[PDB]
Amino acid sequence: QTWSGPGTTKRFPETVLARCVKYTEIHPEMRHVDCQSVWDAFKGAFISKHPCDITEEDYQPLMKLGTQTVPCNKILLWSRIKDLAHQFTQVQRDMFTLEDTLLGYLADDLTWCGEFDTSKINYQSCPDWRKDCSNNPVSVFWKTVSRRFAEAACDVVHVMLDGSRSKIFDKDSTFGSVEVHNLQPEKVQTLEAWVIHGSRDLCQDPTIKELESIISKRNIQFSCKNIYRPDKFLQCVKNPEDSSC
Ligand SMILES: Nc1nc2c(=O)n3cnc2n1[C@@H]1O[C@H](COP(=O)(O)OP(=O)(O)OC[C@H]2O[C@@H]3[C@H](O)[C@@H]2O)[C@@H](O)[C@H]1O
Repeated sequence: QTWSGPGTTKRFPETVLARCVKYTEIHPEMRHVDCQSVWDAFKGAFISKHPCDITEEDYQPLMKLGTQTVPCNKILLWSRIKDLAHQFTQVQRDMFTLEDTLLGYLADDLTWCGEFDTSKINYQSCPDWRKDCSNNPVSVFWKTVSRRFAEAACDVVHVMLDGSRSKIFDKDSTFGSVEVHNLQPEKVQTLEAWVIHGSRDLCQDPTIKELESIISKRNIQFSCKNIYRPDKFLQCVKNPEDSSC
């Protein structure tokens, strides 16, 4: 193929449009959104543009339309453990991840790119962030929304981390390279990490100490908890202290 990454997801346009409709139906705060407009702004960011030359400015019309307030003190970040984060917030909406927002919901699990000097979508391949370029439509989208999500957070912010990874905290992740550096010291009191086990006290892991030290220097308190049994954890969230939770 031209590029090394997978092509635009089959039915991408129909899918984004349908997700926008469904989202705006469910969430009253976004009932004002015109979904065709959202789609046109989304398209505008990457159609007829070189897919290794995308900027955050390309996504500004979309950011504008998807403008949204979520409770700033109930934010859940995560790294390498998306599924658990999603299952947790779905129980009773204790917290909100980026996918609980319109823009995050539209884009989750999709890939897309265009081509320079033709107005079509590329269903054959899209740039891989490593081999091709990092300035590609998908990578640039997530960097942009994740920066914005972190900037809006306040009070106690939580992050779920995968304890089974080689680096439980990875400075190379979007959490580690973007979100950590965009939490606002004026607003964020504490970052609390939940390290999910797959054992030891993983909160004393070296990369966790690194995370602690980094956020301390931004003037933010750090807290850490082991979640030894994600299965029991979810059961306790669903059945709160009904049992021995
Ligand atoms: N679908 C999706 N939602 C995402 C999200 O909300 N965030 C980042 N990436 C996201 N993705 C895609 O999922 C893959 C894999 O992401 P990883 O497991 O390595 O974790 P990370 O890099 O630390 O990003 C998570 C972090 O940033 C925000 C979010 O708020 C969260 O706090 C990304 O490349 C992206 O294409």
